[PDB]
Amino acid sequence: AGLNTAAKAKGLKYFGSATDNPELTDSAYVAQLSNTDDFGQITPGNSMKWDATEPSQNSFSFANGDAVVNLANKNGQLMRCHTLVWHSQLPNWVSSGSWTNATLLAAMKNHITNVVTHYKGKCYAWDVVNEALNEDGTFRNSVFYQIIGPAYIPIAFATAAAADPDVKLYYNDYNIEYSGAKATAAQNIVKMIKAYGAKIDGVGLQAHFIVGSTPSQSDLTTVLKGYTALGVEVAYTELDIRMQLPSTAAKLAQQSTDFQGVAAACVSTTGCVGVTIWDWTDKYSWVPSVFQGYGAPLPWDENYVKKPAYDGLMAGLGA
Ligand SMILES: O[C@@H]1[C@@H](O)[C@H](O[C@@H]2CO[C@H](O)[C@H](O)[C@H]2O)OC[C@H]1O
Ligand SMILES: *[C@@H]1O[C@H](CO)[C@@H](O)[C@H](O)[C@H]1NC(C)=O
Repeated sequence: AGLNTAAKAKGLKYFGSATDNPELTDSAYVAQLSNTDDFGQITPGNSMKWDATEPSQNSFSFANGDAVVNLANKNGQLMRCHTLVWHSQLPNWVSSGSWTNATLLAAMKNHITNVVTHYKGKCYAWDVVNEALNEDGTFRNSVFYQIIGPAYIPIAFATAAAADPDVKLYYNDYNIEYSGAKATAAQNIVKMIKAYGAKIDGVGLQAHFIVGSTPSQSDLTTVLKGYTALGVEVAYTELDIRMQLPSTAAKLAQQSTDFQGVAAACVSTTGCVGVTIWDWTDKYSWVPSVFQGYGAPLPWDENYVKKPAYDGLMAGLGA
């Protein structure tokens, strides 16, 4: 019937989509977001981030996050919860603070505990730490890394696990889907967290790819298996495949094969639990604002009509 029914028939837990609160006023959009043939899972694109949930220290704010949860609940969809510790979309109080390790650690742990406790029982997974790596596999020099050092990562995991022992704890990043230093370093994060004694259940592979420059099915699969070998699950968490504009029939067909290999790589790897696309319609993609000259990244176009990539996904899912 659709992406999610096809995914589930192959043993995935879900096919899903991100969304964001301003889109939830668009009835046509919401109708399709709510189509569980296609979407069995939802991620809030912005409303569970630190700026949204803790705009002033110890002052939490859940209305916007909860509104996305409530829509998933209405539909019977799972949630992925995104994201507890990240260098982007931090409120001023974090980014401007005079911190010691002790004071920043207290603030970070209190952020995690409060946000995870709030959502206890509501999330399939949390992206506990997002984008902790540079491209060469060194640690990104965020405020957390500068002040706390590498331990921030396992401390964040352990804090989330204490607050909600049931939810899957993920490390999420981009450019860790293909073989290279960054993916190796992501494997090393998994190892480090466990060496500390902290819980990590999953690796989240953002999968912000480029039409005609997407990792191959074979390399995607080697990489997924390099994480599942470590005793963790994997998921593609933010899949989109941006094209150099203008859109053409040939680019749309390439985009289809590119999507197809992602879905098929997941199916081929036991322990790949699902795929989430980073929204589902080109209208609402984050891409054009960030990647100048790129766009049209998703399986439906800006008028909510299926593109060839929808069929590529279905083919990769063996439907
Ligand atoms: O802020 C980050 C973006 O920098 C990131 O950008 C990457 C850059 O390397 C790539 O070409 C990858 O395809 C892009 O997504 O994407 C995630 C975002 O949060
Ligand atoms: C911060 O403190 C924790 C002990 O609670 C520790 O694991 C870590 O090394 C410290 N980091 C720095 C840079 O002092």
